Amino acid sequence: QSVISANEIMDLLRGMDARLQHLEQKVDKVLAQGSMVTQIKNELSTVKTTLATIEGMMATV
Amino acid sequence: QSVISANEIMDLLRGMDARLQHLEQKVDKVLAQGSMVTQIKNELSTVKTTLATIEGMMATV
Amino acid sequence: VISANEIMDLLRGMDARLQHLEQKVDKVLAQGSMVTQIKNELSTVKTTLATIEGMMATVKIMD
Amino acid sequence: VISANEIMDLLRGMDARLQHLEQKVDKVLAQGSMVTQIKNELSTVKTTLATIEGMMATVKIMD
Repeated sequence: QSVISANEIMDLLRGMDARLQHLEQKVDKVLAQGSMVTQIKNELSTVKTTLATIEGMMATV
Repeated sequence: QSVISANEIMDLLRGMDARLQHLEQKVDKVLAQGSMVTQIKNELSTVKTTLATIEGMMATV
Repeated sequence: VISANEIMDLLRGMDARLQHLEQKVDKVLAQGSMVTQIKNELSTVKTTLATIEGMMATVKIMD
Repeated sequence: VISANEIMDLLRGMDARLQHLEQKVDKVLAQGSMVTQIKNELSTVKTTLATIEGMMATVKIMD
């Protein structure tokens, strides 16, 4: 024992390191997803401005 | 006609304004979702640091 | 020149696309229930690991 | 003092929670297909509306 126990604990820790690295790769992908939600928000602002111009047009024939 | 057509077009435009405002409220909510993905990413960094300390501990008994 | 009827048709098309966009945004939103769970579960892991680190450490303290 | 076995049990618990976290992150990721569609569909609406604005406007130009 003694060294055996520490080796077995170390094996759990390394397996968890690997999980964490996989989680980080996945979460990075979700973050990239978020950056286009940010672009979607921008596009919305632009669409509103365009509608308002068209509305001004329609109001004056 | 003439004024009728412009009124009918204006009705479409206003309906689209309302849709845009609803879309903005929803997209704002997705953006808030994203801000906790950002917190999740942070928590991951911290967990890794904690595992590394525990690993140092286990390496020296 | 463009006709009023053609304008109405194009706007009606746009309005349909916005609605369909809206439906998809709704489905993404419905995932929030999940992102919150992820945050809370990860937070539990974080706190627990840090606690374990502390339990393992030898602390010397006097009265 | 804490025992090696107790440490192994707690770590095994944490490892299970990470896995379950991972499953949930995977489900959120699978939504990307949807966020991209939203971006592309909104972009079409944006471009089309701006185009319509231009079609409606009277433009004077000479050779």
